[PDB]
Amino acid sequence: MLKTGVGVIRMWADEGSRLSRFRMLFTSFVEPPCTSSTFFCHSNMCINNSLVCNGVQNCAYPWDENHCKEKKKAGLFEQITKTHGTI
Amino acid sequence: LNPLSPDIWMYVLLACLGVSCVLFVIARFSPYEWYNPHPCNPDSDVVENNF
Ligand SMILES: *[C@@H]1O[C@H](CO)[C@@H](O)[C@H](O)[C@H]1NC(C)=O
Repeated sequence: MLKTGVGVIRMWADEGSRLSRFRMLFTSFVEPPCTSSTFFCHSNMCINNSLVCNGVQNCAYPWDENHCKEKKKAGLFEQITKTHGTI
Repeated sequence: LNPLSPDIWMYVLLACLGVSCVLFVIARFSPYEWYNPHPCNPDSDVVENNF
């Protein structure tokens, strides 16, 4: 968890080990007093609300990827299909 | 309504209207269900179903 607005990542891999890999994911955050255009993952972070239900988790625990995709409740109505709905 | 699936509650009620329609047709098609509701006095062409 960096303290500045500039972060630099390098990868020194020599001749005999060019198969190594890593996939990082940075996320900008401001220390909270959380306001409008903030979300407050509860871990000393205000993140932008574009990062909420982004599909990809951006905080430590997925507080942003929570309470999303809660489609309507169904039952025997949508079970009327190619298999059950013919019977 | 929880101990039976909503597939089953429809299939009972569809069979409840189903067997009711079959038992109505199969009683008119049968000759044995035709008789007289007046057994006291003899026959005067009073042969009558009940269904
Ligand atoms: C949030 O991030 C977007 C980029 O996805 C940026 O354009 C925007 O200015 C930021 N703030 C708000 C309030 O959307």
